[PDB]
Amino acid sequence: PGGDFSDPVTSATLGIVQVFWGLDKKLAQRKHFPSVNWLISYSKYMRALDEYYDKHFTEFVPLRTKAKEILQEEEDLAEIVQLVGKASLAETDKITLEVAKLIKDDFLQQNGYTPYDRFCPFYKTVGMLSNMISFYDMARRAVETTAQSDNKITWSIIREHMGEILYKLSSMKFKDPVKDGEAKIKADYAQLLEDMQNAFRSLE
Amino acid sequence: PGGDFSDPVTSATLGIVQVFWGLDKKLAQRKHFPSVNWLISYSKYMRALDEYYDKHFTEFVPLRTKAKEILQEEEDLAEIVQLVGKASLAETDKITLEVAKLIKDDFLQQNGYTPYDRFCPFYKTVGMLSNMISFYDMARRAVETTAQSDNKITWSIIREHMGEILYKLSSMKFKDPVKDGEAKIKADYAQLLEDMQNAFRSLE
Amino acid sequence: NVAGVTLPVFEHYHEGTDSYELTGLARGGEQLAKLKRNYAKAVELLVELASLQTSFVTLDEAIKITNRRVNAIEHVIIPRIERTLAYIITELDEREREE
Amino acid sequence: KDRIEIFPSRMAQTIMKARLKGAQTGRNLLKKKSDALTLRFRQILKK
Amino acid sequence: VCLFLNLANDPTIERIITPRLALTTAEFLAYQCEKHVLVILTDMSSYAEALREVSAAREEVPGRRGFPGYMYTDLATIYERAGRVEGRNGSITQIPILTMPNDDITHPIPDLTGYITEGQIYVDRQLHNRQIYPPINVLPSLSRLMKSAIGEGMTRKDHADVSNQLYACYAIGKDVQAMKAVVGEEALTSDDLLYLEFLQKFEKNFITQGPYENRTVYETLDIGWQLLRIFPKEMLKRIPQSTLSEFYPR
Amino acid sequence: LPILQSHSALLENMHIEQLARRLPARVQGYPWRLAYSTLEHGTSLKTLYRKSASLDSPVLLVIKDMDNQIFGAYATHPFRFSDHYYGTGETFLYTFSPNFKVFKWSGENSYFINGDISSLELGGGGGRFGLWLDADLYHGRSNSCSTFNNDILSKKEDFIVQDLEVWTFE
Amino acid sequence: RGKLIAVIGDEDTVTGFLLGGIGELNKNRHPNFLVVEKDTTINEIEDTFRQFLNRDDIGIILINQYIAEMVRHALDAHQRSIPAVLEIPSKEHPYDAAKDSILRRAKGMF
Repeated sequence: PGGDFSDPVTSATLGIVQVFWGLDKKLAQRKHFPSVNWLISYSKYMRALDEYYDKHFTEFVPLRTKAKEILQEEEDLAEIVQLVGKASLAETDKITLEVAKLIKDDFLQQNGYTPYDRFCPFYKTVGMLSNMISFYDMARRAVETTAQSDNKITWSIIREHMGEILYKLSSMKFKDPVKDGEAKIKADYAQLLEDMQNAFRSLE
Repeated sequence: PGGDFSDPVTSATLGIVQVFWGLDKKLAQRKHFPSVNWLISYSKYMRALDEYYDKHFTEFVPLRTKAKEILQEEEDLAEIVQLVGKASLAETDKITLEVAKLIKDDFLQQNGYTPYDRFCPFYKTVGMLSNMISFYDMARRAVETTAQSDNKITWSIIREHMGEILYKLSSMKFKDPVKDGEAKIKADYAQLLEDMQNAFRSLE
Repeated sequence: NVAGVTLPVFEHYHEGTDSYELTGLARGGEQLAKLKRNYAKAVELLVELASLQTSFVTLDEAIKITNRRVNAIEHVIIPRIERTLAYIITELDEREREE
Repeated sequence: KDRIEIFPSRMAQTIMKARLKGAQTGRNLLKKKSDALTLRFRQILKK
Repeated sequence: VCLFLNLANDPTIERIITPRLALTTAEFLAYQCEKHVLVILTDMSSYAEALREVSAAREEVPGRRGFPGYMYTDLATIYERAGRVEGRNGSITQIPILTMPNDDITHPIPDLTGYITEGQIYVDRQLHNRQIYPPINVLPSLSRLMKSAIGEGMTRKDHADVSNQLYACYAIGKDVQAMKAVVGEEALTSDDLLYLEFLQKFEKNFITQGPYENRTVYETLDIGWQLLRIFPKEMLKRIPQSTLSEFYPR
Repeated sequence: LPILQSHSALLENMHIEQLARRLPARVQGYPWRLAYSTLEHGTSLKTLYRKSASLDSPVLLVIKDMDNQIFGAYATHPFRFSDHYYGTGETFLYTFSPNFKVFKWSGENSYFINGDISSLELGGGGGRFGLWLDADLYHGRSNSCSTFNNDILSKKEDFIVQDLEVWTFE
Repeated sequence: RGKLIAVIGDEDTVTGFLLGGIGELNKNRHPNFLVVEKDTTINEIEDTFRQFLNRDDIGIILINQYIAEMVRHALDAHQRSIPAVLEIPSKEHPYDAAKDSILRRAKGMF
């Protein structure tokens, strides 16, 4: 009733269900889809599934943790920028908001009526996340690796050198599980990994 | 709950009781034992003790009135200290703040684990306060009496030429109703009155 | 950009070309060269004072703007929220008493 | 005028508690902004 | 350990019985068999959710927020089956785990429990989303008996000092982290940068522990010093100079 | 014989004498100023860099490990973050074992000093750091490197710092 | 493009800063300075001051404190953050802080 998770059916359900997918009116109001709030949702099953992921997708658990951290650090930075503006943020924080925008708009957003996006296999899913967080670690590394240096890397310097990489990263959602084989999608995403690393070498 | 007096039992209790000794976590965190917040606290029995004090302690109602005023003035002056710093205050305000600090730290506060403060008799209490306020009135006299003069008295001159009186005033708490006779305590307090009067006469 | 606010300031920039190089060539040039240094040094201190003034003016507005927002939060927005919360608690308890 | 007039509900209690934390946080952030600028301003006055 | 399970689909009166059943065993182990005991109750909110049903089964009118009026006494008759006793070595501690409905400390289940029990430990969604585990928030948490739990002979002499200092540094660290977000890194003082470095290392080494790392009190205090030694000796103002001279050296 | 110092040290008076006999003539006979210490200042690599960044002089690193061994390096330049190996050929590694022993530059490579936010290091030759320290100044490492042909200098290849100092000449 | 300083003052004060290298003519022939002859009307100074503070190229103005006290109305009326205005002493005239507009705007100054 009224969208309020204090409701007795919600409260009783949340005491029993191991997974909750809290769809949020704010995300719906912005027409973000599928509108799942990644701060109030939860899944207890990670404790078990870490064994399956460590057998079949060894990179995934680190990536999942780094995703959650970026997504939570976005909320802190957002609430301060909403009063102080962007000028107080360090370059790491500008990068954290940049990759959080990529995660929230190009990884976590998904359209239910687009043929290439209607469903996403896990091979595509882990690849997209792996590249966005690899970009985060490398872009953040470029700033931190130039602390106290004669020239310091910045979000603007990154945006200038890496613009093609940002377009390619946001474009990863367009790879089609029907017309593209999973090995092809993975090979294309591996080319984006090499493209990122070579483009980061032009900064460093 | 949370200190909110609108709570029905608390609200009705403050409605019915004639005295509230408002203990405060802030004062306890500063170790200001007994940690009673003198701004929030009150007694409605002041009138009812006039008969007692007029017989036994005829000066004490003036002293109590002055003490609360001095402490209240320091709380107002602290806003000016935050706005424009201690240096900007008038000499009368600065000596009021210094004396209010002396009253706060060496009269309101009391270390109940020490032999000298484990208990504190009423005659002791009156004599301590009498000295602090007699000092205030004579210090303030010298300041105000040297308004518009060539050489004007200030708290720093009082601390330079008679800071021994400030030290003695702070020391008056150590007097012991077991090892010192009541007459001996009263005589030492009367000696500090004579000492301060002669010290003030050296300035004005 | 300290505390999220742009404070303008000035840099003293020297372009080398003395448009008065030959002045007093016939007489007085030894003392005119000293005079050039004196006022050049003064211009540096004045560019500092101008920078301090631009900062002063910008800060005196920005501090007033900030304190006005803080006081509006402290004496408008928080009071509306607090009275609204107390009202909600009251009307929830009215529904609870009806039930 | 005196109140926000969100309609009395557990929803409104949730939202108003979050608004209070938001407003107290915003007060403290803008107070920190003011103090930082005030310190710089007092340095500028002396300079 | 003794383990009592009541499942979500076990019939609701068995959920009322289970706490009393467990405490009856704890009373036997402690007060007849001299054992020390820690009783852990996993979700007192699911128990409050049972008192609702049994009270409705008696046709009793629902009290405050639809819980039984006597819920204070009933939780007391659960929680106060605890303490040491005269002439027994035995001792029952309790740690009631308690799901605050809607995250609200004003809700009757946490509210009544806060009235009956000498502390609280808050688990925090802010820390859990950061993947800090265990996500205990050390600011709003308080053990009201701490100063009698710990000290010389009982643990280590420094412990009561270190806990006050760690709280102060974590609190000032959080205050500085909020300041950094406002002023930018270059506006921080050297002292602020110390509190911020302490904050970072404290969440990533003191709070963070993982599900199987059984740190003794001694290992926890050594981690406390491994962080507090980041500061200059004189910044550690809550600790006595004697304690610093005896433990700040490596 | 030994120089004067502004304060106490990890070093003994006999250590100061043995150092003064082996230091460069640019710094021999100067009184010593503490640049940084884990005793006198906050224990971290960031604090070390922050204190040292005001300097523009040669400096002496000193370490006592948890095995009580005294060792370190003489450096021609202050410890700082660096994009590259920096410092010059008068730089050397040393230990007391039990007497002073010194390892001057081999001439083989530029790998004198490097500084990072994550670590401070000296020497090179693949993974052979002649000295290495973590961001806490807690863990450290030392192995024989072609820059100095050094011994292990600490009691073990991997060690924990008991305490660290840096000194400058003034 | 950068900015220029402008000057209002007596012959010596202007001469001094000109040899400090300050002096320039804009492409429209307009100077960045005004020598105040005793014969100059205060309204001409005020117009020049308004022209300097309203101009795009002038980033700073210097004014002799004695003249600053004569033009004081327009001087204290100017409060735009961009063109900074400094009240300066001169050989027969008051000291650097005498009745200064910034000191009178300030609260925390001694």
